[PDB]
Amino acid sequence: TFKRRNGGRNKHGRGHVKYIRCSNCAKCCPKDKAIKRFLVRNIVEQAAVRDVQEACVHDGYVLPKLYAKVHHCVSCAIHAHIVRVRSRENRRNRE
Amino acid sequence: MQNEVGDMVDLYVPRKCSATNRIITAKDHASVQINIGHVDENGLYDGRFTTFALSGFVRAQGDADGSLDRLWQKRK
Amino acid sequence: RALSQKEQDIQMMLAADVHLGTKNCDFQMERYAYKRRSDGIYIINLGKTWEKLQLAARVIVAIENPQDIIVQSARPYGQRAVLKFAQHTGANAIAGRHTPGTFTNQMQTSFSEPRLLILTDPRTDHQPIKESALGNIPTIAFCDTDSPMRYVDIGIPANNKGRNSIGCLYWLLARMVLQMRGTILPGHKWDVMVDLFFYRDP
Amino acid sequence: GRVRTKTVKKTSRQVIEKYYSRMTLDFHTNKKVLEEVSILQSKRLRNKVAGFTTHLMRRIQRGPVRGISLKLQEEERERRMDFVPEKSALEVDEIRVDKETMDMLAFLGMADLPGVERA
Amino acid sequence: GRRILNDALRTMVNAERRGKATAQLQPISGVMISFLNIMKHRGYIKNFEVFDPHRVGKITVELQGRIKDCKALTYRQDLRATEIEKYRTRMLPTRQWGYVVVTTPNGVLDHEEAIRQNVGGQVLGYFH
Amino acid sequence: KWVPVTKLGRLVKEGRFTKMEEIYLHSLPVKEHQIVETLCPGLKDEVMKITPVQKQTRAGQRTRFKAFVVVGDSNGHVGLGVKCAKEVATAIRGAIILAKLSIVPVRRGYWGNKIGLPHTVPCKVTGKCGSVTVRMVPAPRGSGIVAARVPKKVLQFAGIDDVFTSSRGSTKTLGNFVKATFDCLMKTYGFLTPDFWRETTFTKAPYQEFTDIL
Amino acid sequence: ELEKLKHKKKRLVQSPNSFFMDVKCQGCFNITTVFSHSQTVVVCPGCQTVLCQPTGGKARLTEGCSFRRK
RNA sequence: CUCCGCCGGCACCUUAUGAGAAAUCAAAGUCUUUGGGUUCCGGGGGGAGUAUGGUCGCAAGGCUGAAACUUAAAGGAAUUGA
Ligand SMILES: [Mg+2]
Ligand SMILES: [Mg+2]
Ligand SMILES: [Mg+2]
Ligand SMILES: [Mg+2]
Ligand SMILES: [Mg+2]
Ligand SMILES: [Mg+2]
Ligand SMILES: [Zn+2]
Repeated sequence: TFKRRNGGRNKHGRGHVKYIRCSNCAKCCPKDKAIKRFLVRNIVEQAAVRDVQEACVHDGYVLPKLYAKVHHCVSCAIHAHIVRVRSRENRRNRE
Repeated sequence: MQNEVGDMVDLYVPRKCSATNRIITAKDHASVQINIGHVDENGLYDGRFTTFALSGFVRAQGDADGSLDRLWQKRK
Repeated sequence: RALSQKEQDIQMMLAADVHLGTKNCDFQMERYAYKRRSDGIYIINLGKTWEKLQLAARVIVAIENPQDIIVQSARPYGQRAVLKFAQHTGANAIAGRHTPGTFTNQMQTSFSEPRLLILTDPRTDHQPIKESALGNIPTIAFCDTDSPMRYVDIGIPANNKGRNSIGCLYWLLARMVLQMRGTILPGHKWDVMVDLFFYRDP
Repeated sequence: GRVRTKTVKKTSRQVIEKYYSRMTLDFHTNKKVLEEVSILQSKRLRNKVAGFTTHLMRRIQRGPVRGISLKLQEEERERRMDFVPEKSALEVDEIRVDKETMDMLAFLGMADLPGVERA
Repeated sequence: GRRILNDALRTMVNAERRGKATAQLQPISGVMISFLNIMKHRGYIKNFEVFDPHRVGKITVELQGRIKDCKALTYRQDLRATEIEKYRTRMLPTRQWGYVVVTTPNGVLDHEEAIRQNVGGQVLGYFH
Repeated sequence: KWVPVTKLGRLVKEGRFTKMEEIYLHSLPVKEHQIVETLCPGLKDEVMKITPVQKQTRAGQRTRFKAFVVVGDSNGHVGLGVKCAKEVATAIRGAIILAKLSIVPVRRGYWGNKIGLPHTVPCKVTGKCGSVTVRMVPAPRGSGIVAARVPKKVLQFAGIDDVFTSSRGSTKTLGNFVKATFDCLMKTYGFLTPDFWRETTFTKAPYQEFTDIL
Repeated sequence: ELEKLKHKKKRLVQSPNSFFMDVKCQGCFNITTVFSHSQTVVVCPGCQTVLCQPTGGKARLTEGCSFRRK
């Protein structure tokens, strides 16, 4: 019983994909099988933006954003609810 | 068909698709029998029409429109 | 001199926004889409549209009993068009949404054995098309240039996504059915005016 | 937990279809109206129905409404549905089309066509 | 590689089972033309136009949709004029129609002609 | 009594057909079983297999019995009806109704000499359903019906007198096996033969011929 | 027609897409013939000038070189 | 960078008119209406990739590879439930 056309990963034209480390557990999963999100998160949340912009020394300053690109494996993704088991039909769309 | 005596033994010699010439079975419910009326002159109709048979195969292909077009380019 | 009925009616269809198809085309009806404006949008050969309009008119007028014909639209642009088409041609319009089984479910309250089915959009009315495919129901459909023409016998290549197009198309089929049945005597004077067909939005 | 069931709702639709000008908005009138235009076997169902037809009246008395079929409003919505201008609005003295459209006309032999202008 | 008389027969089968009107065959042969002649002579396809510009060649046949199947028995057997008769049952839909096309020293020709002329040959194919 | 609900059923109730040939020729869907009862009167009914299927619920397993019935006359009209219901009585009734709603034609042929009435099938023909497949090869007159018990009980109803059968796939599933034999028989008028080549002059459909009565 | 669109060897009769063109430069009013897909540089015999540059398709002409297909 | 078109890639999306045990497949299609060519390989589940014999390897190993006896199921796809 085959569950996915691409196998769960998107490798076509290759035979080998260099692997990466899960950010949670450090399981080794190939780069193009790993649930990759690029999250860009403010240093603070919106209860802590004015209390730092009324304490920034120089007026007109803008907060940075944590740009980082986290990698996860399938186990840590399912466990963290980054992704969910979708129905047989709904499983097929990519948006 | 014709027996060697003179009789004809089969039942309802079937009709054929006019686009594919495949014969239309007795359970091909996707088959149509169009009727195109003839215009003559003032009045532009009389009970005189040409008839076409289209099979389920032809319709499901999507060329059933093209078949009617290129068959109703027939002149008399 | 004068002008032919071709000429009047093609002026009608140009001004009524019927030459402008969609962004793309389907192989089953690139035999109509004439060229491309650099937008990418295609333009339909109205000569072939009008030839298929006669073809559809003949196919309609070949029915002995006009009460035995169904015309339908699921688009919210064509309800007025189809209702008036029925009130003028003696058809039996079924506007709005189609109850699955109107054609095959012999013990449904809404039952109908059309000798012919007319569909404003082969896309939206994809339910009646398939249903006809079970009941031997020839089908005349207004195929826009992105139409699945599967199970479509007589497909008029004609834009059907503007406020004017569907009304215009049904006014042309209306007049040609009436002319062929002779109910309006020769002479291009037909006393029913076009803006009746275009829908009135409350 | 006060959702009216199908019996209540469809008696509501049927009675307010079948009798419009003989009901009002004031609740307590409707009770007795329905007592004389219907036969029921539970005064609590009777009040349950009246309490729903009263705001069905409230919604109809302002605007339009679902299934029920009423003659004073169908007739007017047909009176103004059969409306056409003094003169047909799609007017053809000036059609402005584009080059490939005129190419279609050239293909069709209607090279000069009254009122068709180069955009 | 190629074993044409197959490139062609399966092309006509595909085209006719679909319902096309004109099919084109990229290689030609004396066997191709003499085969199509047997089909046409027995009344299964209409005429066909052989584009012989200057190369291997090319054919375009104009089908009537009245053929139902045609096949090449590559692995061209040998065939005496007595086991004409246990192929005609082996390959064909019945004892009435359908023809087996056997190359014989009197040119490419079908099996009833072969029996009448009392020759054997090697089966090229068949059609029905 | 009947109360017809399809216009074809009407055209039959006031009795302006005679035989099922005009309906078959025009490929119409028969939706009321009492049509065929009056069009083909010498029709024979027969149930062969009653097999119980089971769906399993929270409480336990609820069984439905499904019936495989064949109805037909020995002159080329055969029909197969399969219907699953709680009681064997209603299973059989439903299956006989579906059988008479699925009547098809059987054309026969001759082996080599077209003398007398037709006996076998015209040509080599294939019926496939699921994994079971059946061939019917013409057989010389007086060769009996050589086939499994199920296709023999289809064919002695369908009217074929002689035929040669070779079968593939799990024939032990009687459902697919009888549905495959019936598939093989229904498509015998699917076969484009030199004798059908003469172009067919059409006939007005029932709906277009008898329009005034509508 | 589309048979200028259809592939070179998939046309009904196989035909080349190339041509021979007569180029006249400026520095020497003589005429020199070149092949559309040149594959080598060409120098006008008189004025010695360069006329084309070989590339992956047709040649690239030098400035002011009037060519006539022929 | 935009539009169009040819080849040649890895793919991808809708659909049966196709196939199949089906999941599914536009190639796993053109097969009981069975043949384009070619190579390798399977014949219930175990025993068993084991014993032995050979042979390559320093070694682990690799390549080739049975029988006795055991057994009525092992397995595939999908459906309802739990
Ligand atoms: Mg590669
Ligand atoms: Mg690998
Ligand atoms: Mg490409
Ligand atoms: Mg074994
Ligand atoms: Mg396994
Ligand atoms: Mg399993
Ligand atoms: Zn992890």
